[PDB]
Amino acid sequence: MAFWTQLMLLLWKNFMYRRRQPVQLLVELLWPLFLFFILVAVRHSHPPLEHHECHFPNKPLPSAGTVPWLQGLICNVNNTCFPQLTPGEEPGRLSNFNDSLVSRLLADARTVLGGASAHRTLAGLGKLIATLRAAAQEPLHSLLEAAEDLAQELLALRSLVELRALLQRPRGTSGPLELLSEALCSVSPACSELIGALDSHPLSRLLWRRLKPLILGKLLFAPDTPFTRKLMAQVNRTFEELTLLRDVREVWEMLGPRIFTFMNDSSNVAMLQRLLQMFLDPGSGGYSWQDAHADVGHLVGTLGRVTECLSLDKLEAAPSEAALVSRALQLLAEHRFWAGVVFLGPPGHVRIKIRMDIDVVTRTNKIRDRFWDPGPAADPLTDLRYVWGGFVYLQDLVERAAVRVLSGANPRAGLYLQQMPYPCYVDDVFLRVLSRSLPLFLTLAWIYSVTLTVKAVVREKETRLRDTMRAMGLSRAVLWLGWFLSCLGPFLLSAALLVLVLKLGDILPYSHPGVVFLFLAAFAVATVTQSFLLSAFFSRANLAAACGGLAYFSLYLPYVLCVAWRDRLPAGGRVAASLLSPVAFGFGCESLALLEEQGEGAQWHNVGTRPTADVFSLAQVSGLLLLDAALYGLATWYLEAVCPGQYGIPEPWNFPFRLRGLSLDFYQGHITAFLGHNGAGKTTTLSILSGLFPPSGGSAFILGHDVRSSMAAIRPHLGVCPQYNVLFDMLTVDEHVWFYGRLKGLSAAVVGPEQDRLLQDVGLVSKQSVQTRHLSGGMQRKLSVAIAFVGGSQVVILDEPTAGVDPASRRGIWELLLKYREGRTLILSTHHLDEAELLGDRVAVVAGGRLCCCGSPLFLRRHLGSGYYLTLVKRVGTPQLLALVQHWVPGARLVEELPHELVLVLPYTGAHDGSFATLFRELDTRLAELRLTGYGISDTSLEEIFLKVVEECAWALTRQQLQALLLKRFLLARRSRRGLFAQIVLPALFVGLALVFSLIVPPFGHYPALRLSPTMYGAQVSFFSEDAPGDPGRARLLEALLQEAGLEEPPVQHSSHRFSAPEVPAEVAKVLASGNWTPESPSPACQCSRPGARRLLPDCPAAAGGPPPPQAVTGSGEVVQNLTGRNLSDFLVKTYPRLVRQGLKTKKWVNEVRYGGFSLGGRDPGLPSGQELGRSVEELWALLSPLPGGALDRVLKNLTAWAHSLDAQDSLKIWFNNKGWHSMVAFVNRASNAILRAHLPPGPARHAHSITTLNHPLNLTKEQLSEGALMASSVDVLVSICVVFAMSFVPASFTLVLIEERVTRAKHLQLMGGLSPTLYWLGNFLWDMCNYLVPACIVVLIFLAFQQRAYVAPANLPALLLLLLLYGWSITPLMYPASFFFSVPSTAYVVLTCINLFIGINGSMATFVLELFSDQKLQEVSRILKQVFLIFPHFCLGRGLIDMVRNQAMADAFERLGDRQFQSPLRWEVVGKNLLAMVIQGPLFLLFTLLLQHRSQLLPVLVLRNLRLCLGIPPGECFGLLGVNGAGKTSTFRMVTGDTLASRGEAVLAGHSVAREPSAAHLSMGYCPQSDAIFELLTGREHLELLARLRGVPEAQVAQTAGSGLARLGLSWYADRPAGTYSGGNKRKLATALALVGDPAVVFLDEPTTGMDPSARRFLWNSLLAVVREGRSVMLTSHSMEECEALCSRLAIMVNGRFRCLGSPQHLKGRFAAGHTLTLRVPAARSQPAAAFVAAEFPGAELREAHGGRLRFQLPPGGRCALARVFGELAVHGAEHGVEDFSVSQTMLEEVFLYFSKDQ
Ligand SMILES: CCCCCCCC/C=C\CCCCCCCC(=O)OC[C@H](COP(=O)(O)OC[C@H](N)C(=O)O)OC(=O)CCCCCCC/C=C\CCCCCCCC
Ligand SMILES: CCCCCCCC/C=C\CCCCCCCC(=O)OC[C@H](COP(=O)(O)OC[C@H](N)C(=O)O)OC(=O)CCCCCCC/C=C\CCCCCCCC
Repeated sequence: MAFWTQLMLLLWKNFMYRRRQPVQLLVELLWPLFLFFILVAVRHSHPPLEHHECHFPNKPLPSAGTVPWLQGLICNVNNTCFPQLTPGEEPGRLSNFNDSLVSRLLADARTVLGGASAHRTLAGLGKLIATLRAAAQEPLHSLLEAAEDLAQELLALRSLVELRALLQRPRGTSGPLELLSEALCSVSPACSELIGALDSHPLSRLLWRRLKPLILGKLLFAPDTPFTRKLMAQVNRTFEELTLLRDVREVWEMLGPRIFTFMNDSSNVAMLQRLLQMFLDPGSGGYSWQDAHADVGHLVGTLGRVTECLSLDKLEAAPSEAALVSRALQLLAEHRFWAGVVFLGPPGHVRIKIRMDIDVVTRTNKIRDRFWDPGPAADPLTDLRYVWGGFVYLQDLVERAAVRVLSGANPRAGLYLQQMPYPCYVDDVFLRVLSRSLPLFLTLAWIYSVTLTVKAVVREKETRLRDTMRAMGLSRAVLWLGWFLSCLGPFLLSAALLVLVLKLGDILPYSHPGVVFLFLAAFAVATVTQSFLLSAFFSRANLAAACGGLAYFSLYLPYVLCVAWRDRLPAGGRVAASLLSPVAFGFGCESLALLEEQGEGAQWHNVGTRPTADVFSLAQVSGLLLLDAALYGLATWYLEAVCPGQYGIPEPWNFPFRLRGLSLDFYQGHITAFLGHNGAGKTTTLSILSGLFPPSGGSAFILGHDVRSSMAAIRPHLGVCPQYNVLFDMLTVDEHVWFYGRLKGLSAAVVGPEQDRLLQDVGLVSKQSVQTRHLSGGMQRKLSVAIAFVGGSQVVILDEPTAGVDPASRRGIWELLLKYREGRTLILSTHHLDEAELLGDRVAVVAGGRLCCCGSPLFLRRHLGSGYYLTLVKRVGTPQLLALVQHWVPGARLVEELPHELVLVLPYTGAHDGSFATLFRELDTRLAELRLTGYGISDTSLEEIFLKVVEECAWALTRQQLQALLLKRFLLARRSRRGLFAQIVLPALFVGLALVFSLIVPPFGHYPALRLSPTMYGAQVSFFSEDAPGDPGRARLLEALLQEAGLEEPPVQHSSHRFSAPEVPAEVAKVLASGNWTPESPSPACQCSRPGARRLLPDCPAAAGGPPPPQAVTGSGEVVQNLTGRNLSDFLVKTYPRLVRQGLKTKKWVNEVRYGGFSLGGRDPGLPSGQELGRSVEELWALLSPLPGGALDRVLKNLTAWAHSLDAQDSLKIWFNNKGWHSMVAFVNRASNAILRAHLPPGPARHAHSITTLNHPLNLTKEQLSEGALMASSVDVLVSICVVFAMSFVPASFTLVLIEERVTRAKHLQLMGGLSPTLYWLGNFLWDMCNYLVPACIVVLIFLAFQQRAYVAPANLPALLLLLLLYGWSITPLMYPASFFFSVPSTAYVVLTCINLFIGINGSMATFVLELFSDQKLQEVSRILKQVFLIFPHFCLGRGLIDMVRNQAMADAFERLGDRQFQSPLRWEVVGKNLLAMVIQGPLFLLFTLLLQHRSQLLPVLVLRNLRLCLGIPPGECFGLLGVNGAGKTSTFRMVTGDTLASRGEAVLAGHSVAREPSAAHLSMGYCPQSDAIFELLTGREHLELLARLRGVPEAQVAQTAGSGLARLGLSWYADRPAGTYSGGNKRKLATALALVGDPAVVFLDEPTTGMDPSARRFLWNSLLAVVREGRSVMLTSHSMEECEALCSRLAIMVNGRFRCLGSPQHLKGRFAAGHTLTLRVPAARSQPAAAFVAAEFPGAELREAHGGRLRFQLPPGGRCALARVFGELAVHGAEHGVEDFSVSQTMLEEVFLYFSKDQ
């Protein structure tokens, strides 16, 4: 098994990283349970409320009468909404009050006092024409008969008992308004008395509270012409007839004493002998006197003082409308205003306009509501404002008067309003918005797992360790499938444990959790392969965490701005904005929440069917999410093939079409080195041999071991060791050998002893359970070279296997390699030549892309070496030494004449003659008198051969230095067109977007708009239903109503044909005509909300309400349905939820289709005889007419009028729909206009004249403008927050330049080597304001670019310009110290943006101290007075309130000057501008704090004495340093040199103390760090020149010294900006050498020693001696061997702070050494007898190396084991013992240094 064990290993790895971090795993599983245990608690504190079916009673308008109007004003003040239909919704019946006391009184009075007994009463009274008396047996007889017959008829015994009972009561707590409210309807000195009386009952004051404007307030009418007075006399005729209740008290008081004075004299004389002569009724006549006049006077004593509280006058003229507004606002604060009629226009058209208050008329900027509420919108206070405010009670007083004036012919048709019935429903505000708050709460709940998958995928690539698996045989199918199946772990487990929360905490009940899980487990396979695609762009694992969450939440906001404008969203633009995955979950979630409002959720059998018409099902959403996963991790398997990163080869425009060599021969037993050049030759050959790309780039084409193109054969034979430590962090040491063992062939049982063998051979068997985070940095590299040898490899390619390693571990690595070579082949390729000399074999070098030479280093020394050299160890005279050297062989030379030593150049042919022992036996006899203590031998070093064979194939002088900083910062600005100008464009873009976003919201206070009342809703349905057609008059009004609706006049063709039913469906017919119904019968029922099946509106079958009624269509688009003789409160209930169904998709601006309609019909069917009472009063008008109209006969006129005008009244119910806000008055207006064009004589279609009304509320006041304005003044707060955020943004781009430039070169070379901090640390500020000034102005002009804030004038922006100029002068010092305190590289950018956002949100909540409430003791004023002073220490926030208050003052002055008189502008005044200038004009103090950080240098010659280090280092002499570091060695030199602090003891810093003498401490010490001291982005020598010319130049030494640095550095021939590997530390050290032209001081420096090729290091280690040769100090740090051999002296090594050694390297090689090295080449069939010969001549001479004929021998000094004999006998006796060619040297002191490595 190959794939299915690579997958098990690659999936066990991800499980082991996911197990060792159990706060990653626990937090990412309890975080989506702190987001969905908030929704469970917001659900259980807003439960659904379910309401029954409301049927409402009717509200008659004053056209109906004055007793029905007052009954429907006082009684049904509440809109009770009965569940059974009221008696005023059924056809014919009109008034639902025929059991109250008033209506029974009028009924009995009309049926008795107009009855048939009054007929014979008037017949008896007609006999009195005789001359008897002017006020006889037979007229007395007839009158007695008739009156006695009528006596029992007035014993009506059913209402008058109740009236006498109600009037004669004790007082009680019955208020003077609650007294009438038992009689009307059953289930100002005179006003102020009852006003005090009414307070005892809250219902009484709640009825008076809005009855008060109608009976106190006044009414005003504007243009005051003859026409207007002629009209408003008719409106005053309504309040005139209410003062006929009062003059009957006048008639009663002039009649009452006349009756009462007929007592005790007339009762005996004047009536007793006239009445009592003749049973029951003569006994009733005398039993009547006591309670007759007293009770009717007690009745009229109350009735008549109600007229005394009504004003006599309510009308009052005006000159014009502009005086009406002023007089109105005068009267309104007097508490006496009803309304103001304003007539209008310049013929017959009338243009009435009612201007009311604004707490009293409904507001007029909308015709509907934004968010559909499923109520009936019938609440008596908050949305019937036309009814209790009194708009519609005044409308059809005025309309009826205009109808009566424009036409003549007093119409009579009373109007009754009637709201429509409404079905059973539920109100559930949580689930109406769940399509908007479920996507948000799961985009945030899975944003922590998306950042963990992007972090893991990118760190498997940043650490160069996806490369070391794909170069180990692994696929790219496997690597990506192991990330898919393992990042779908927690995603698919936290989407199976929040389905329980949804179904079980009732967020989505009635659903079935299978269908919800399988829709949340296709969103989770489309967000895994999105966090892969987001990680195909990045290469850093810490930027990726902070951009994965941001680009996962930035893909959701296209759903937020797509649910808002959902109405105008075409369905193609919704199946193509579902190609972002957090949006296709939006449109599936809005369709899973439309199936909850229909009772049954997402079950298995509706998961293919769309709920409403233009929505998705759930199967189309899951299909879109899988398509949207497929083509979305299909980009990754393309995008990483054409942009792999920056290590790796691209492969553009894919289709799926699909040891040896020419040059070398590596052998089967050697340890071949490969040291050529890090150029075009070396890294390509190991790449081709390691097979990562096919070969075409020059070098060679012979396939190496088996076959280059059959790589899977030799992939289990060779192992590579890369540069990087191939090592997983959180896997322990044993599991690495296990993992790379099982991945590379070997079965699961043969891998067993392999762990034992490796962990024994590397030296790690104790710590075989430590994670490899917890390993020292040279123990990892010695493990990571041991897992190249696993599985028995043979052709092991190593690749620099010692870089950056502590030298003890570097010898451990060499021991490991030297034992692992006997049966293998090693091709290690290093730079440092000590390895290739020491552990070398046949050494091959390449140069220029081709092979240069190869062979053993002895062979290369034979045919390329110069020859032997002799050095002398100890001015006597040079030519005597020349003669002594040229005594034997005259071809020699003495190359360097030094006073300390000499070095010769001898020919190696000179020793080939056997002339060695002659030389040194004479020198053994001559060194006694040459004044020299000894000699030593040397060969040509291997680096000489290497370089030589490479040669074949290859007061004003301080202010001109601002410019030195300025051009480096200027070129930083100029060259960074790829990572910058996000510091300029971003704030202008954000301030433009913020000002554009301040356009959607209209301002407040602009209620009063003209609003033509007629029907304005557009296309609509509106019915009608004629009740009784018997009379010709109301057959005209019907036609006029239709011609109002838009119906044409009926032509002579199809004359009885305008209406026609649609097609009834047949199933409807066979379900209707089988339950035996007629249009007055109930229809089939509809199903309400069962216990456990709640739903908004009921589920109605198709035959609910009946067949469709005979409709017709107009031309304006108004369906008009004939609905005559059907049950009209059964049709309107059962067809409501199917008219409004397209508005149940979005629930915003819902066009309900049917808004109202009419219902005609004559008077109430019931009690007859409207003309009998008039006949009775007309007959009883005889004999009683004293005053013809003198306040007595007017009673008789109005009583005859009240009788005669009773039977001929029409009706109109007006059904309205209150969710349209203006339907009440639209249809009252159409009714009045249609009554007008019916009494026109020529034809009802009269096109001359027409009533219109408007609705224009009255001018607002100061607390009415300002309160609504400050409530609306919140989008400008968002504008201000965006302004302060975007303008605080770009200094966080400024400080990035200082983040990686803290201390690294400028602070510790440019400011310390010559001590100039004074310019630099304020010149950063100067350059920041210099390059802030233009991104200030370029943000200033975005105000002007969009006409949304700027508005050109001196009053706005004379100082906001200066405000936006001083922001960056202020903000610059207070946010530098993220750089030079708590150094973090490019990671606290999130922190800096967050803290500026925290400043902005403190400024945001600063001014919002008030929302609705306030307290008593000036606490808000004290809090805003404290925030006035709170701007003192916070320069980022004080402005953030001044911009707010300045915008408010701007708009305040604009309003108060464009509405009222002229006030002073305050553009510069103290409360906004001068105090802010005084606050902000001190950032130099913060600049001094920032520079005082540098004056403390931080956030707030060598004598060592037991710090047993007995070290004396004198200045002026070079000193060496080797050994180990990191144990307290470099730190010890740091606390010597001042980087670190020591706690106890004493410290010497050049004889100067720190806290005692600051001047001597600053001036006398300069110490370069070891932290790769460079600013990486430069352009080369010219930075170095200009930092040199920061000191002492008359603008002319720049050229001289730049020419010197160009001439003396030959490494400047390359590009004007070099690459970075070519430049760097070598030019930096040459720059320091150039900087010491003015430095005669100690230059003890860390010398970082960047590991470059030795070609430039020849010039470096020559010129560092050649420049500093004056006798001053030279300091360098050695870590490899050749730089120790280049320039060293007496060297110090710390061994736990103890010295066990001391000496210069000549002293070290004299005392501590081990003699000489014999290098020898013999054939292997002769080598061990040659070793026997060596042991014969040298019994006991030590041998170190013996392999392949390569023999090395260690020769101790003393006797024959020393020099002077050995090469002589090897020339004599060793010549015939198989030796062909060999050389000797003194011991190269790596192995002498092995004792120094064994010291520790
Ligand atoms: C950086 C950009 C960020 C992008 C984010 C913006 C997009 C989405 C953000 C938030 C989601 C919601 C968006 C903000 C509000 C959404 C709309 C809103 O809620 O307005 C006020 C609502 C009134 O609306 P309705 O629900 O009555 O709607 C009428 C009708 N059904 C319809 O379909 O329209 O009254 C109420 O809130 C009910 C109060 C009493 C019961 C409350 C109970 C229910 C209320 C809330 C439920 C939990 C939501 C909590 C939200 C807090 C986080 C903001
Ligand atoms: C109002 C509600 C706001 C909700 C915001 C949710 C954010 C996280 C919520 C709670 C965190 C819980 C508190 C933190 C827990 C403390 C522990 C902690 O710091 O974790 C850091 C983790 C560590 O994982 P690693 O990356 O090191 O490796 C994990 C790897 N995959 C593996 O398992 O092998 O990496 C990270 O996540 C670093 C990023 C930090 C996470 C935030 C990353 C978010 C970054 C940017 C997006 C923020 C919000 C989006 C911007 C506007 C939204 C308003």
